Amino acid sequence: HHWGYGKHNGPEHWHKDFPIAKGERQSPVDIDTHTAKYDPSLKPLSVSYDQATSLRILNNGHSFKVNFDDSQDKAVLKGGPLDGTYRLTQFHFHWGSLDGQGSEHTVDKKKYAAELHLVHWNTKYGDASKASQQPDGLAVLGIFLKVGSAKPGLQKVVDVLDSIKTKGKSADFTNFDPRGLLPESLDYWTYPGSLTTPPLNETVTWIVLKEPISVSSEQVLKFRKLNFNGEGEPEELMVDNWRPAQPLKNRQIKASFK
Ligand SMILES: N=C(N)NC(=N)NCc1ccc(S(N)(=O)=O)cc1
Ligand SMILES: [Zn+2]
Repeated sequence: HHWGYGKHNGPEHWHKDFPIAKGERQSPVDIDTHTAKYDPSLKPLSVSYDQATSLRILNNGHSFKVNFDDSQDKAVLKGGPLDGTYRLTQFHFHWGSLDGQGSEHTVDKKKYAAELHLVHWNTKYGDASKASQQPDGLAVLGIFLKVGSAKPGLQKVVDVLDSIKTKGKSADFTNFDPRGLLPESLDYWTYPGSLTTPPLNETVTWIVLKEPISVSSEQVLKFRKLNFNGEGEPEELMVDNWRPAQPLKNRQIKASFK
């Protein structure tokens, strides 16, 4: 009875096996744009992805994920609210059954069709496992997806999805450039939070970009053809793999922009 997104194993059940689900620093959250405070002390974010080395793409039964070579400082996130250097290790997405839902974060209660998470770890802790347990160990760059014009830099991803339809399947996925997934503006909101799946560790500095990327209907429809189930199990489409907004509690969301 492993965690998932169904009626019997979804977000409202997670606290039983991961009690921090009811913690003080859980993610995602609703971003109230009129309560978020502009912080003139914040730096421009530095997203340095030119030397990224993608390795493989996997369906893990909860999303699909592209792993990167993080054995040296190839693709890093710096600046903004961060102190030190954060190495890109993986990206994945959350998405909906319909275009009107799918994001984890919301903006003035608005849901987007999907949300991209670029996951980074603080190099001062040496490896991602150790970093994941530290209060300033991880930084997730979150990017909203809306449906409209196609995103050309996403097409290589959606064309490989037919090869990883079911849980446990992986494929080679070298030479993918994550710069092709970024919007024009790096304006962002930031707040201290958590992983949005089990184990829900409260170890993430969230950086959520204000500007969504557009993807086509055809692109997001291909996400929805993935399966939660393994090969030779009854088919259950991988859709609505998002955690709802959690209580903000004693946190302030800061804006990088006026
Ligand atoms: N359940 C796991 N395999 N997850 C794990 N340890 N990966 C850690 C992990 C990384 C990022 C995110 S997210 N959605 O906040 O960006 C969730 C979980
Ligand atoms: Zn995520």
